Amino acid sequence: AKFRISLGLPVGAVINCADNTGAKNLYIISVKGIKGRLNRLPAAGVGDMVMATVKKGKPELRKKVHPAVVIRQRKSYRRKDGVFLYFEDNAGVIVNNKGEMKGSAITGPVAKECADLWPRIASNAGSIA
Amino acid sequence: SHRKFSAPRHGSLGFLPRKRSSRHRGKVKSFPKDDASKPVHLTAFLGYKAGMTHIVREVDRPGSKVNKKEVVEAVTIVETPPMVVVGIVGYVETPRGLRTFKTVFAEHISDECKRRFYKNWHKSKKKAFTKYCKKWQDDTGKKQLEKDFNSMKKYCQVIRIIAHTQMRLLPLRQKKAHLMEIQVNGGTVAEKLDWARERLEQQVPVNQVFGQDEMIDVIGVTKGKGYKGVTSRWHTKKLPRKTHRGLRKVACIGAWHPARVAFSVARAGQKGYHHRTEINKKIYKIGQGYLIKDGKLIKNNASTDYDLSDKSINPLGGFVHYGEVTNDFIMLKGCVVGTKKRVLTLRKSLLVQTKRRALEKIDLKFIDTTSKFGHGRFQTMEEKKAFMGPLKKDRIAKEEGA
Amino acid sequence: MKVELCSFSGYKIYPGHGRRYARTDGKVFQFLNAKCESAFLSKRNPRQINWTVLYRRKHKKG
RNA sequence: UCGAUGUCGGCUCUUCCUAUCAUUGUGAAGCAGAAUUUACCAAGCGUUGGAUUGUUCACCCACUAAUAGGGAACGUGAGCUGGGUUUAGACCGUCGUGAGACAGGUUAGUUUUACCCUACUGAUGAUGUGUUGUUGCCAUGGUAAUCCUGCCCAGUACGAGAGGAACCGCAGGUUCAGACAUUUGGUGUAUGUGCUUGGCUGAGGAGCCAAUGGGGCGAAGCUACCAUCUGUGGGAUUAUGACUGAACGCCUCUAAGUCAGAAUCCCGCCCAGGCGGAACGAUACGGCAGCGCCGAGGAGCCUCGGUUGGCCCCGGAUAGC
RNA sequence: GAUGAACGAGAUUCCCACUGUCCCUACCUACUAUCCAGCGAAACCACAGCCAAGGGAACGGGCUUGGCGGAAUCAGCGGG
RNA sequence: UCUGGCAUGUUGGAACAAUGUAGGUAAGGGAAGUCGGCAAGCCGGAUCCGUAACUUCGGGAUAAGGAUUGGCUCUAAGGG
RNA sequence: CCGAUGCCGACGCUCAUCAGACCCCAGAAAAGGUGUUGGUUGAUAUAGACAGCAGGACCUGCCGAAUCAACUAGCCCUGA
RNA sequence: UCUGGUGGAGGUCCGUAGCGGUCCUGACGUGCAAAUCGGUCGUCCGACCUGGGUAUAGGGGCGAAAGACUAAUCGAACCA
Repeated sequence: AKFRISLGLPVGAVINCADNTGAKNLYIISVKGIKGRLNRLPAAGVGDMVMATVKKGKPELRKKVHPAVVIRQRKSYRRKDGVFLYFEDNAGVIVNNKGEMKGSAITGPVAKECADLWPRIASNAGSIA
Repeated sequence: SHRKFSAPRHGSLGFLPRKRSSRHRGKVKSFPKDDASKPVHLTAFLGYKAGMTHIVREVDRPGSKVNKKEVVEAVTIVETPPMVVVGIVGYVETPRGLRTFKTVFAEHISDECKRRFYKNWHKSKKKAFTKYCKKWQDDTGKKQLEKDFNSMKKYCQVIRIIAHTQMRLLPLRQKKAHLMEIQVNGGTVAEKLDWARERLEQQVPVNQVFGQDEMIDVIGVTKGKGYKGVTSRWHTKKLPRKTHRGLRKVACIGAWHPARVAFSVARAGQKGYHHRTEINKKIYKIGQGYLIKDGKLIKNNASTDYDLSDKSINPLGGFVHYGEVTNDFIMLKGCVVGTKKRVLTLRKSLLVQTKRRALEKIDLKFIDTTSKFGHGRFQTMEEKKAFMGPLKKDRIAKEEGA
Repeated sequence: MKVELCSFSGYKIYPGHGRRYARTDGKVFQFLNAKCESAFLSKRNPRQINWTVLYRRKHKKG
């Protein structure tokens, strides 16, 4: 089971797209698993499923809602064994509902939290940080 | 009309009076239920909060992602020098409740315990218990004591011990001992009284009350924070920037028709210094305290069976806003109430411990001892001297000596 | 229980201290504190900062 | 109610109702499983983030266990806001000869006062026990936890197939609550230590001024689901399903008499602690005194009043004693 | 009537940049508020001031019936 | 900062609570707040490059976008 | 409470896990109950009633005296 | 015709003093003030700002026009 992680990406955040589908942006519009509370924005961290829209990218996937998974984040979070880790940028990849990647390759590192939750994403990762 | 969108209320009315606690020492409001089949034992103890540090251990819960993996856990150190038994209290059960039947005190009571009986010890003549003690010596008084133990034997259902902490051994400005009643559980009332009588005037170490990897309750008073607004006291939503006459307040404090402010509305007032009882705190370690053996002082507190560093639980430079810890201590997982130096009440659990988390046996691999007075990076002074090398102050001392 | 070395100061990092920094190009760095972390993010050269291990090794101070 | 009860909506916050969306426990189906529908106890708990609109309403996007409906002077303006409506400026259309009208559109347009009483939040205190202190008990009031994933059960039961559960158990998370800084982050006038602009002390050294000159890194402290820790047991029972069993020679959960039974209820755990008690300790300078016990021994005085023999005791049953 | 460069403390929509507007609040500074010495007002005031229901000029502090009620005060507060 | 002028603007002492007035800072997001980017923030000087649509040919224009900028030691040119 | 039944008052009815409790007056209807109590009408039963024990398939034998149906109206209950 | 200079026009632009008064619907709102204060703003060679002296007086004046102003008084001032 996945332990709780410091969330850094609320609704409205634009993150890089690390796959090779042609999308360059992911604009987060919602997060799975979020019941929510009054006035509280849904927020996502590494390993979380989100609905995003492509703001810059190839036209055939620009004006739609896509599933995506966050693989890197700038907000430092505490792994057990007391390690605070953050990345240089926020990133995600476009996937389907079952978790399979729409792309075939991932640029840059992938957090260990998202790799363990999503084996298909991990198999496309060059490195795990 | 109805609230447009539902939201749970801010705060809990289970801590409603939200005032300064009438007591500085934590109070046991319910002792563990007595079981006569169990051996005679104590149920509570008094310690002092020295500070916090973090440990490293490997966990043993099979289905977890951290199973057989090394984790870092925050802990709190509670210095617990032995307590001295000075009295016995008997209670009888009545249809109006538990009533104090008779209390008996020991012959010699130390000056630190007598200090609790005075508001100005400096001006006092120290006459407390000077006539009571003579009863332990006189033959007529001795008979009355025996009769008073016998009446307790045949009439009392609850037996407690009056015990106090030794503040000589603590690095605190205060010299006045904390007195407490600790209930005796197990056995019969006769066996409780015999147990109490024989260790009257004696010393009870903390290892005879609590054991390793057991889950205990901590009672104490919360850190004081004075007068506070509803935004900090009750965590209400801040009003917009362009609000007239104040942002940090509750906009509507009630409807028209009940025509009164209800007790359930957040108001500004005292925050902190509240009596609280947290219930599931595991004992990660029971330290041994400094002792002199063969002319050499043993500092080996907080040396695990994986580092053997020959260091003490004391961090480099000492605990901040608290002296050195030289006595027995209890290491608890997590945080506890109170400031530093705050006296804590530790009592046995009222619940039956059966979950895996409560029953698991923990074994520390490392204990952090870096300075808490900054961003400490050296565990011991010897480690720092080896890494740094000779300094100018050492060469100056060598020049002065030679 | 592995102990790391700081990527800027060369100091010994104990388990519950500091932060780890993973770059987009795949390199992972360890920082003892935010003083070392800020100097690294400022592109400062540790060989030019007096209190680093690298500076003392270069200047043969030990 | 017109010698004035501030007015739409939103924001904030509490409590209440149930005509129940979900969750607990059930009954029924055109209930095979999954999903769904109908009904009962039931309001403990929860009922979201956004685009457009001044809007209530509506509609769509997206998560969700669900995104139920309402009240409290169509809750809530000395709590806010002022977008709209509702003054005076101005514009258009239509109407009017005109001044001007519009239940039509548009743009700009002062939101006052609490130090009084109560209510509520905290803070001293009060009467009593001769004084004072320590340790404690409890009346009574408050009260709190909540929901969901994944693994396994199991591709199993069920089903022709397609599909496709559940109890025990394990690992976690949401919402809420109570704390807490070991660690990460924030703050930072320790005005701590470097750097730097303008000026000033003849220059160096050392400093100062620029309402905190600016900037880097910063101890302690405070603080963030932005770090960490903790959150619990019983009783009588509801709906329901039953047992024995008449009424009513059979039958019947009901009539007498029994059983199991829950997010409800009551208590516990937790918070407070009565014009409410308890056990214990010590109880007045030393030469002037006060105080305690011996029902102390009396003699007398003032004051408040009531009353005008006692019963020192089985437990109880009541179609029996 | 239509249009239109330049201009506008005029009304409006979107985009980049930027941000405590917000998620979600926190810490710091000065002046207050605070307490003290000295000085020292005003508005307002039938009497006053704890509630529930009732009836009543149909929304009571007073009346009926219940709940109950303990000197003197301090800092806040905006239900009445 | 000097000449000249003053005593902090009708009082002082102590403390550093809530709320406020005024001034700041803030991790990760970056208008998701709100009627509305209101408020705040970003930009900002000079030098060297480079500047669109449109246009009443005047402008738009500091359009937009980019680089440099300290201290010290020199060199060349510019006069009576 | 609150003056006055502290009558050895009379006959019945009614149990409600929202009982009921007095003119105006301050809350309930249609429709229902094999709760209980009265009442009306019809019918069965010595050749043998109604039950129950079974068979043939409405009849029989075994127990051997009341039973069955419809309706009506009081209190109580559902409707609420 | 093009280029480089010179020149110094403009109810020209940035922006001091001055004149004015956008937004915060900020402060204050029994005020410092019967209209003030701060930040931010408009203009700043002109249809510019300003002193003194003069003229117009109430159904009258004056009005780059708001029923504005005409001594805190204006959809006809003040005094008796």
